[PDB]
Amino acid sequence: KKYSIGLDIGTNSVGWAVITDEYKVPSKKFKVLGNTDRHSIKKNLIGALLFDSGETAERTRLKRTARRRYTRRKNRICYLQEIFSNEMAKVDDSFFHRLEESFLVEEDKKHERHPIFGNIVDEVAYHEKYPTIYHLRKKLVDSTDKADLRLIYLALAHMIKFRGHFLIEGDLNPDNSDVDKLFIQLVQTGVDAKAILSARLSKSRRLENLIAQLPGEKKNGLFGNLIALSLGLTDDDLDNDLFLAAKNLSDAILLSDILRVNTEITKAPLSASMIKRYDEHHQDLTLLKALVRQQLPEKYKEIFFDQSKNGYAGYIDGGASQEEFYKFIKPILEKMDGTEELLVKLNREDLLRKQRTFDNGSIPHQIHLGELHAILRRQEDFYPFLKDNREKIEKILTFRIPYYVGPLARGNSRFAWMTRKSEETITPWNFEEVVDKGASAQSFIERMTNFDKNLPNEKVLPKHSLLYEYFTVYNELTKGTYHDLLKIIKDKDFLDNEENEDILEDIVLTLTLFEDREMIEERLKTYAHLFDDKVMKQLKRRRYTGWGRLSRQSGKTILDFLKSDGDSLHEHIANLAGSPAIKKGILQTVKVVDELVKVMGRHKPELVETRQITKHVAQILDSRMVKVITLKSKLVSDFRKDFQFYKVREINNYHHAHDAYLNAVVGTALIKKRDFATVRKVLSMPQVNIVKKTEVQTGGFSKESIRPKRNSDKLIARKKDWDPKKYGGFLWPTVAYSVLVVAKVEKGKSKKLKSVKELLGITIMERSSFEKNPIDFLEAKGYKEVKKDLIIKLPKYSLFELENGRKRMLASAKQLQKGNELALPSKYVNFLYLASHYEKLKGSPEDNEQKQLFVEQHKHYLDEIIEQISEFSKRVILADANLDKVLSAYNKHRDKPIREQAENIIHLFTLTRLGAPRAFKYFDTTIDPKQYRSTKEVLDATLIHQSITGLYETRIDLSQLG
RNA sequence: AAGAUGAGACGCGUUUUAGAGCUAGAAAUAGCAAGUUAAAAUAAGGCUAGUCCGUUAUCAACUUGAAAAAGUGGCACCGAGUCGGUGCUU
DNA sequence: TTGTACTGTAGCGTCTCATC
DNA sequence: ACAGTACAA
Repeated sequence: KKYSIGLDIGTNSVGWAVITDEYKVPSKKFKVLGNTDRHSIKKNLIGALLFDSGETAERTRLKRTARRRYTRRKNRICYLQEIFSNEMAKVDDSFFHRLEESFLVEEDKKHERHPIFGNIVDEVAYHEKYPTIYHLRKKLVDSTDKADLRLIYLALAHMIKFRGHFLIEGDLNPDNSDVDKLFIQLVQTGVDAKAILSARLSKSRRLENLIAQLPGEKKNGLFGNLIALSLGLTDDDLDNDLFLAAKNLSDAILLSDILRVNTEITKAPLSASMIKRYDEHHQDLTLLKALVRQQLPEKYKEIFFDQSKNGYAGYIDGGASQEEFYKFIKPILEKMDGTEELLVKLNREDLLRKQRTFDNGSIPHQIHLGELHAILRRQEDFYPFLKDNREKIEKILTFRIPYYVGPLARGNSRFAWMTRKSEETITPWNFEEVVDKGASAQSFIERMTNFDKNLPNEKVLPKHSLLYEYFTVYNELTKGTYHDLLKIIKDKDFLDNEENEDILEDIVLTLTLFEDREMIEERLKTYAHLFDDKVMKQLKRRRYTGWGRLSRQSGKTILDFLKSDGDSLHEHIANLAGSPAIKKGILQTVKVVDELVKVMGRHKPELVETRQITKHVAQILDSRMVKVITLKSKLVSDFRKDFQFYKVREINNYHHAHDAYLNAVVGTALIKKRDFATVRKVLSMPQVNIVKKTEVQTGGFSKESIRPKRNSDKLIARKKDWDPKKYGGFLWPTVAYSVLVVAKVEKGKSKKLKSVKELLGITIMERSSFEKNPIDFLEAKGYKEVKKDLIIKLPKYSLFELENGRKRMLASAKQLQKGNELALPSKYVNFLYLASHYEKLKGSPEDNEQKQLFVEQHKHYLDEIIEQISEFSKRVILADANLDKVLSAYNKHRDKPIREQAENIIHLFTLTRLGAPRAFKYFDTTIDPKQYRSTKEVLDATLIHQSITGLYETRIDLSQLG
């Protein structure tokens, strides 16, 4: 009748248990299915469900944002092509066609292999005239001559494809900048600012830095490149030209952070500085060649030809980084003389720089706007079409999705929240007139802020909400905005006004929700007639933070008791805090509860995260048709040590199930304060139904490194048309699940229709096409007449029973895993962990040394366990000469101290432990790696379907198939 | 303090192609010159065709069910190489 | 021509917004 | 876990 459930919850495992009152796990005879001759199995009512750890959604988020990024960038290019198509179809209609076909090989291209001009001599002349695109950019900015439309489009597409960061919020012209010494303009309205930077900053540090410079009639008589005006301290206050000089000096110091020198009068200082970089690289390469030919001709072959030895050829043609190439070439220029300028340029990281470099991420989008506005102002008179819609392309650079608007979905996304005012295709030119920025912006903040735990229909209150603030002031008086909005109202009595204070809630609601100037203005529109213009243009600055955790016993409410103070099963669980791994664990635990109540005739049993877990599992008693107890590990460990069965992870998966058992034992014992003689036998049975959960593998298709072209057939076609023979592709695809098939395949030059039984490994993208039509897909892979009703679906950790109890765990269609665990007597483990790890078992009183002198007789087990590994490895691992290796290494180091050999037998049990084979050393040397590539040996085995508890099986004998 | 989700952006990398290599060469190969950039893609792709979605989560098997979802399997004892048997029961 | 033994392979770094 | 090379038939 009566029984209890033991449970533990973890990232990867859910141990489960069944205990009748005197600490005894029952043992019962069960029923199986399938075509096997077995019809009754015996298993103890104890087990552990092991599964892969849950993944966080962060990687999918970074990928999803990346996909949206590339999509919108391609759309920007598409818009610019849409603009230029009408005019440049006159000069070259296939120009965009060649641009899109530039990836293809010469035969695959539908036009000439030279994209920019479609002929060799013009393309060569262009490349000679403009060594980089930046030469074209600078030429188009500076020269007033009429340009080819094609070069204009290259400049514009390069501009918008890499349009720079948007951290700089205002408009800006680049020619305002000057050397760090520009602070002389602040003086007349020293050392560069970097000596003052990278230090402590505060209001007092600001004060002392300003006072350390010379005072005068002005705030400083000499400003000494001080901190406060150049650097923002750690439209508002516009009601207050030192400010303008401070602003311009800040623009100067930023533009010196990005750009070096801008002497020559040009509107494209970025292109100028980078052409300076290019020309320096040219001159230094020529000097390098001359010096290496003069001094060291033998390393000339290594450096300038070998792409593998991290030379300059490795730096350009190979994948060498700038830092690694610098650290390679630095000793070469150190021991060889005449390269002091080379060393000082290397120490400045300005030596042989490329154009497209990882450090370009500091440049703002206003620089590209200045260059782009400049080229349109240059070419407007030659091409009136540019003058027709100049602001459109300018907008394409400046346009951005606002961070509060979200994805521009027509109600089909699972993340989007935008609210269009019209059913129009959103363009950068008409974004704000279509999208209701108001509803979308308020939807951003409301959809993510929580409801009250007592009232789940409405949002929690702001911390500074006004009638809530008066309620909280009343609460504090019985048991800040009163002193704050006194300033804005300029009266305390009208702050104490009561009648019209619900709208007064709604202003502070607005200023707690929104941050944007125009948005606060548009939502403050409602209160225009109550106040004058100056006071509400000052009031819109009152940005609020914080949300209060509330809503708007003998019959007492929570407030009255405070006067004497002293649904979806998925979504109710998934919404909690904590890692996604423990959420997967508790979902498995809920399924464990459902199965454990299903099995026994529907008989019910008798930190902050698990506090939530206890309530959510106690909800079951009235939601889904069991006293939920908060256990502690202390008495569990005390019972383990006192009754001489110590907790161990290194041997086997076994003690997680014994921990679930002892969890139920301690819970029943504390609700209750023979069985003490029962517990040591209960941990002593070697049959516990351990269930490795079986999952289809989801994730990326492959390792992401696109491997170069090859003649192999295992390259993955990264596009449909892109044949991976020529274009390169991915390797190491990830298996989804194995599919056992029985069919016939023709083999040999004289082909014969020979029957076959083998398992194919499906992968993630063809999983959809496989499940759409398995027979036609399997036909396409080559199999004739696959037996449709015998297609068996075999995901990872599918389990197979072979002869003499040997079990193997399916890793993939080309790889197995070990499926068996050994089980020592408990006295062996007691001897081991009293010998091994003194420092983390001892420190308890002298009974620890008493049980040490109970296990001193067990030194013979340092041989006997080697006999156990030999026996079990010959039985179910079949390790062949590796057994000879470990036995030999054992035999030469038996005479070592007990502690260290005990630790090293702990190190050997990585052989016998469940799952993958892994190397180990014992004392001396590493065992060579092994892999069970043979999936052949399970084709005649007995397949095991194991339930979530594993209690309910369906065994299939594969040899009876086909 | 300690971390979880979602939105907007940037810059590299990778791959293929374009950037005419020259001389001595039957040739094998040797000497020499050049090298900095661009285009396209960045999960195959999907249809509700959106400037949206595609790596998070769910999932033993079987019978129903497009799916969702529901259903499908005895007890007592003694032993224990991973569970075995006995007897009762219909 | 089809299976085993052995060693080698693996996309990445910033920035801005909101809360539990 | 899968690849690539190097051998046993």
